[PDB]
Amino acid sequence: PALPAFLLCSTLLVIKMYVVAIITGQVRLRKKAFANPEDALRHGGPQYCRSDPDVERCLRAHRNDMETIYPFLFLGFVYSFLGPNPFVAWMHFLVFLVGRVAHTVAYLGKLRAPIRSVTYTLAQLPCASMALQILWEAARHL
Amino acid sequence: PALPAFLLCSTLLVIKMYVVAIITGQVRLRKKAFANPEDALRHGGPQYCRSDPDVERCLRAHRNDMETIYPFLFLGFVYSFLGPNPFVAWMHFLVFLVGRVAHTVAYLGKLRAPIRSVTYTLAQLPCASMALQILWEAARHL
Amino acid sequence: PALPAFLLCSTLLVIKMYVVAIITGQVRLRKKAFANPEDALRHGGPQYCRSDPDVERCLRAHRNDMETIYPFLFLGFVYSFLGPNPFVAWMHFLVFLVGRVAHTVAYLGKLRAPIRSVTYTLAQLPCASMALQILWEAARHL
Ligand SMILES: N[C@H](CCC(=O)N[C@@H](CS)C(=O)NCC(=O)O)C(=O)O
Ligand SMILES: N[C@H](CCC(=O)N[C@@H](CS)C(=O)NCC(=O)O)C(=O)O
Ligand SMILES: N[C@H](CCC(=O)N[C@@H](CS)C(=O)NCC(=O)O)C(=O)O
Repeated sequence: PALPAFLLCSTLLVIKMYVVAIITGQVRLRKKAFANPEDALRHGGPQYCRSDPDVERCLRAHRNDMETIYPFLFLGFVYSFLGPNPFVAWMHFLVFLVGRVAHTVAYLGKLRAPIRSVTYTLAQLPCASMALQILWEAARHL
Repeated sequence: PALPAFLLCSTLLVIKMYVVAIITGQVRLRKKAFANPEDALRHGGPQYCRSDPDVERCLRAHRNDMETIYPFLFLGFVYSFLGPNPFVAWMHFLVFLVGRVAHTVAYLGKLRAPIRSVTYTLAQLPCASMALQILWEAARHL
Repeated sequence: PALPAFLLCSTLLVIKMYVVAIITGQVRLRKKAFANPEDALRHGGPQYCRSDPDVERCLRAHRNDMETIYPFLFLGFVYSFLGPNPFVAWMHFLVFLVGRVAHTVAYLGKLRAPIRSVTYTLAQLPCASMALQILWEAARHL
């Protein structure tokens, strides 16, 4: 029940992080409005087009997949090499990946940060679910 | 001895990566100082009442909660499920962290960087202590 | 021979995420021309010798250090305590680093971004072969 609940943590959170890494940036280096009105780069905000929705997206899209990942990686992981439980694990991949993606996607389109409202808490709250499930178990093991 | 040691290392960094983020989320967004001069949402350097502290404050925390984390989790864990030692495990969590938290609320409150200069050194060395205390176990094994 | 592959995983990436995090702060807080023309800080971009390469390089190395870590270690951790193979986990550990070092450094140097387009695919493709090597092997442990 253990090792498998972890398999998909690779597949799914790769997509989540590093395929959203490979899409974003790859889509960016082709669309390059950079070499902007003659520049060395840095400073994001000459035309709206170039950087306005992108500099957020590149940051946000990176932000989202950055923020969730570690809490869902390590908290799980150092609990995961200890003999933990099935169902329990599986629902975190459903609360995290779904908690994040409805978090990530809502915050990319509509520009407004308040939209990051509803899912941002769905990401915060399996960290109340994960962290403790470690604590009582590991303490149970010893 | 091993698994109680890496035990409380989840909880230090659920309060530290994710309690801090949750608050710096929760209080930032309740008094939401956005919907700014009728703006499609980005930016963050007009009103001192709005951003200056917050934009510092919030990215201050994240920037600190991320950086020392990486080489604490990664570095520790390649070396955990391997065969560790106690007073050494148990310093790294307290050395790193109190190497971080008085680095993190320091740079927080008073804006001026000088502040972070000491305690950040008090944390950096731990990545070497871990580095060498990791590598020797890694050398005993071979 | 598992750990054999893994023992310099921990260390070499100290040179990457925290010996680079180190000099870059050690060096910055030191060289620092902060106190910037009368300044309670935040905002790093008046005079070039002070702000432009610094704030960039600081963050140029950083953001690059950040993004190689996760797929590499986290994908490499799950599938690690599991029964892997040296060559394999030697290919993945080597190519990534020598692919990301040319990536980080490139961008780091000539302020421009287009110089990064090259080795980040030579970083992202290991992401793609590591991410499968998890699932495949991780299907053979069940
Ligand atoms: N949205 C892309 C993410 C692609 C990505 O994961 N790139 C990593 C290595 S492949 C990186 O260090 N890129 C930083 C850069 O844009 O130069 C980005 O611009 O960062
Ligand atoms: N204050 C939060 C830090 C806490 C945190 O990790 N929040 C996550 C979990 S919802 C987030 O996706 N924040 C959305 C955002 O600000 O872009 C932040 O600005 O991001
Ligand atoms: N160039 C330095 C790199 C040194 C570093 O890794 N600093 C981290 C870890 S102690 C930090 O907490 N930075 C806060 C700051 O930059 O003031 C930086 O600007 O951060």
